[PDB]
Amino acid sequence: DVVMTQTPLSLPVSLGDQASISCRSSQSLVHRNGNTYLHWYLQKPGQSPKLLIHKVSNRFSGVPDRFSGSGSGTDFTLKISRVEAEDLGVYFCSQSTHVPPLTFGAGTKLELKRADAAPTVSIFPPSSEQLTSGGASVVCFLNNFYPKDINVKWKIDGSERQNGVLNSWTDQDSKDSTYSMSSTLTLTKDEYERHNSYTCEATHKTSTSPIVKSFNRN
Amino acid sequence: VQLLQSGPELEKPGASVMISCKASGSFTGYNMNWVRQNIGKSLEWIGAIDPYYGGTSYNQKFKGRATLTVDKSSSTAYMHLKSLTSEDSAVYYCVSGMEYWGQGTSVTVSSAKTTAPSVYPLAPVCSSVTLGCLVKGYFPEPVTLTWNSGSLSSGVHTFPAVLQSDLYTLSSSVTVTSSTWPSQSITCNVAHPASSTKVDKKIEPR
Amino acid sequence: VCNPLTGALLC
Repeated sequence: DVVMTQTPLSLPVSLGDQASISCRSSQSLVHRNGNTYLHWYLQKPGQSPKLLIHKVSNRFSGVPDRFSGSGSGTDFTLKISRVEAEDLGVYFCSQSTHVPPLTFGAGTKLELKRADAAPTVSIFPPSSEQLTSGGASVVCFLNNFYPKDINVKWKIDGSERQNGVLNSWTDQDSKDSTYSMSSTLTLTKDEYERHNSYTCEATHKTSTSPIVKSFNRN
Repeated sequence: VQLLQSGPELEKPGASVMISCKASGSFTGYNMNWVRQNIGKSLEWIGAIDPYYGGTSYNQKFKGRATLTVDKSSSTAYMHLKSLTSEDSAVYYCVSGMEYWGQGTSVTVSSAKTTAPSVYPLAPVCSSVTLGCLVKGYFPEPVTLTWNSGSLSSGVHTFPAVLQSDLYTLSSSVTVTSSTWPSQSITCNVAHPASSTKVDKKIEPR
Repeated sequence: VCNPLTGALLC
């Protein structure tokens, strides 16, 4: 099957910028019949994909002039001139030359640039109510940061705990262009009571050092 | 062209689901294609059907565990997806000629029956303060979470639910000024209609 | 059926 490699996979831009997305296929998409069945879709947040460009460069019904498709054979590009808010979302290339199966690129997220922002980190011990249950969840919020990539570890009495972690991340905030993350470490109440120091540790572009928030159980 | 898909499905591993796609606005002029969108947003083409004549083509990955059909009397296409596993918890689209997409149908695969969450208030340890609410271990989606019955809406991050070990967890943070809390009450309100859950958890200082 | 986006699919 044809592998469709998109780059970049995340593209932060400023309003009004020109945006460029590449799509390279692992083999040529020019068919024996002369056609190149390479198309582009946009999926805006919360919506279904919609066809933008068909057969390399043809704009679909209602698609603005500021979208143009180019390329040939294995190397294709989508260009979005004068990016506006309604353009933000995930762009996919798709080939229907070598089928079955039709294949797709992984998706390139067109997102907004802003200044770097360190996360606001808050840690929460188990509630007294949960302790009565025999489970113990510790929650860490890492809020309103930029850029999006972040990595979180839980350290208990100075030792990483990998099991029992549930992470969730917001999409880019529509109003201030930041990202937020929740991480919840779930232990049994007996495991929780075997240790005293709980730390949420992140790495992020904004600091050379780990960013930490901690509590002591007692 | 409009493609109306059926609502969310919930099944145990091993089972099957049957989802529909009602087309409006020439049903017989376009192959009906089906595409899975996985959690990280990648797309996988499952197969397609010719609705006049009934021929089908499949992605070999799906061949043998997905069956496409149509009903011309009602311009409706169907996909029967068998052999469900956790990888099949995804959104499934019908697509007319690869041109126009339906809104998608969610399929969730879990061994859990409908399960009520526990809801915990998250007070700070011990100029602004961040409070939280944890909604642990429910099935299926959705829940509704508000703060102060929806009156407190700014400074909130309610995180997407995540399915892990067959149950969802969701959390929410809210950030307010220190002059607001604890001097004024802040309560998280959670409803999970499928389990007849409705809880209010006041955030109290520890 | 032959559709323009899909080439040889079902065609």
